[PDB]
Amino acid sequence: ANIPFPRTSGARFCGAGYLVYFTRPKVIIQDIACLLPVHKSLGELYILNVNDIQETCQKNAASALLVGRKDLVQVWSLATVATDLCLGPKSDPDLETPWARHPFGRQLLESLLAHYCRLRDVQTLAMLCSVFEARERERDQHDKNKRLLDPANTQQFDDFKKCYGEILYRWGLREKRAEVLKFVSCPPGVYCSHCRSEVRGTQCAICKGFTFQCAICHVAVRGSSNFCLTCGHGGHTSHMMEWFRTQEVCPTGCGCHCLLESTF
Amino acid sequence: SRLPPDFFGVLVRDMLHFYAEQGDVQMAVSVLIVLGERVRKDIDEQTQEHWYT
Amino acid sequence: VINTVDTSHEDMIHDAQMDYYGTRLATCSSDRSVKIFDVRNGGQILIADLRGHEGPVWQVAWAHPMYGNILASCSYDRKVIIWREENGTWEKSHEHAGHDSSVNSVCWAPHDYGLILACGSSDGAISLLTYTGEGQWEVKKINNAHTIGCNAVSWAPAVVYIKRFASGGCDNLIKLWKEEEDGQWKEEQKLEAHSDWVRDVAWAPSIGLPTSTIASCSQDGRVFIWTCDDASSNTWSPKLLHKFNDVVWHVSWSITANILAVSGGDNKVTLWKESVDGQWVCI
Ligand SMILES: [Zn+2]
Ligand SMILES: [Zn+2]
Ligand SMILES: [Zn+2]
Ligand SMILES: [Zn+2]
Repeated sequence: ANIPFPRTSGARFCGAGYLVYFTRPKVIIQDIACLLPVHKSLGELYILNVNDIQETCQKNAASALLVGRKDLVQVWSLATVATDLCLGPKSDPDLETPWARHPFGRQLLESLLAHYCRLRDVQTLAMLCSVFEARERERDQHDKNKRLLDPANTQQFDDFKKCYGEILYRWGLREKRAEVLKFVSCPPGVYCSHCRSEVRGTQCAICKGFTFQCAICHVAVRGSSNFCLTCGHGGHTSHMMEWFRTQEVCPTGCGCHCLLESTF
Repeated sequence: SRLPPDFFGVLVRDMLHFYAEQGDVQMAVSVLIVLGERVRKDIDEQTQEHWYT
Repeated sequence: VINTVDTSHEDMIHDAQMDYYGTRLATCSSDRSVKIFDVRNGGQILIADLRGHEGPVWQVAWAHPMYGNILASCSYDRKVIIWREENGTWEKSHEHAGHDSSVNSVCWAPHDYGLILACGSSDGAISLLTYTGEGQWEVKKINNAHTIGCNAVSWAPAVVYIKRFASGGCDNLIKLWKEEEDGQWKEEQKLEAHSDWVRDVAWAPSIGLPTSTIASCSQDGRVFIWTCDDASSNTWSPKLLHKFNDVVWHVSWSITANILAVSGGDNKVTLWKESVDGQWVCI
C-alpha cells in the first residue's frame, strides 16, 4: 500500500560511550569508548582552578601522563610555560611589545586549536580556551591586541564550553560541569519581625532591619537557608541539619512534622 | 601516535625573523648556532650571511 | 564488552533505544507492548510492561531528563501515546490520534527550545505537540507535506532563536523547514538526489564548527552526506559513501559526529569514519 516495509535490524549510539544494536536470528550493549576523542577518566581527574593556573597545568600534565596521552603532556607543559605572571601586559603601548604579538603566543594557540578542531576533540579545546582567559583610538587597538584569544571569535570559544558541559552532564559529573561553565563570558517573601511586611531580601526596607531570624540560633541569617513551606520557620542550613537529624517537630514548638511538608 | 613529525617547523622560522627584524640579530644567531641542523635548511642562504656579518 | 539481554517477546523487534544516562532501555515490538528494562551491571530486570496501542509499535524516543521521565511511542494504530513515571510507576498520560494513516516517526526537539515532539505520519503531514503547561498540549499541523507521506524527521542543533527541522518522505525529496516570526512554518528549501525512497534522515550534532552535516538513506541503497559550510549561502553539496545491495534502514551519528553507523536490509551493521583525504572508510 503506502506504509513501508517493517524494520528488522538497527543500531544507535546511546549514552556517551555505548552502542545499542539488534539483528534478526536479542539486544546487546557494547562499550564503544576506544573509538572517541573524548575520555571519561580525564574528565574525572581534570582540575580547573581560577587562582593558581601554574598548578592546574602541572596537575593536568600528570593526569595526562597517567592515561597515556603523549601528545597532551607536551601541550600542557607549553601552556605552563606560556602563562606565567611574568608575561603580564602593560597598560602603555609604547613601553613594550606585548607577549600576544610574539609568534609563540596567539599564532601557536591558533596552530593547536585548528589541529584539534580537525581531530574533533571538544575536551581539549574547551579546557584550553578556559586556561587562556585572564589619540584614544590607539589605546583601544592596544587593548584588543594584548589578548591571546581573538576578541572577534568569542562565540566559538563559548560553544566549545557549552558542548563540553552537556557531555559532562551526560557522564554524571555535575560539579565539574559548573566549574567549566563558570568561564563563559555571557551571563546565563520573608516576613519582617519589626513591621510585619513582605520583604524580598535579607534586609527590610521600611524599618531597614533584618527580616530573617534563625529558629535555633537567633542570629540574623544573611546567607543560605531552608524552611518549611507551611510552618514558615527556618534558619541556618547546618542548624536545621543537626536539629532534624534526630527529631521530627518544628523547633519553635509549632507542631508540624516539617520533614513531611518541606520534602515533597 | 604523536604530534606530526614537524608540527612547529613553521614557527621557529617566524620567531627568528621576528627577532631579526627589530634589529636583535644576537638572539637569532645564537639560536641558529645552538639548534644546529633542525632549522638549518629552512632559511635562505643569503639571510644567514647577512645576520652573521 | 557485551551486556546480552533476552527480550522475552512474542514477535519481531522494530526499535530499541537507551536513556540519556546509560541506565534504562526501551524496546518496541510486534506484540503491541513496550517493555522497559533496567540495564545496570548486566541486569535484565523489568520495571514496566506497558500495554495498549492496538497495532504493532514501531518507534520510541526518550525525553531530556531535565523534564522528568517521559517516553513517546508511536504505532500503526495511528496513535501517539506518552508515558510518565509518577511515584515510581509508569502510566499512560496522554494520547493523540490526529492522523488518518499510520504515524511512522517521532523525534524530540532540542531542550533549549522547550518540550516539542515532532511526529510525521504516512498521511503527508507533520504534527507538532507543544507542552503548554498544567497538563496541556497544543497541536499545530502542517497539511500537504509530502506527495505520498513523510517517513522520518530530525531536528537541527540550536544556534544563536531560529527553530528548524528536516523531514523526508515518499516523494524522494528531502525538505527543510523554518518557523516564521508569526508562527508560520514556512518551507525554505528542498533537495533532490535520491532515486527510490528515503527512509531515515539524521542531522549531525554541533560542537561549534561552522559546518552542518546531514546523512540520508535510500531504498535502493545510498548514503549521501550533505555537507554545507557556506555560512549563510544555504547551499548543499551531495556526496556518496557506497551503493549497497538492499534497503538502507537507519543511520546514526556519534556524540562528536565522527563515526556513522548504518544498518539496512542486509541484516548487518556497518561503521564508518571520514579519512584525511575526504573519503569514507569502514572499520
Ligand atoms: Zn521591617
Ligand atoms: Zn543559627
Ligand atoms: Zn512551626
Ligand atoms: Zn512544618
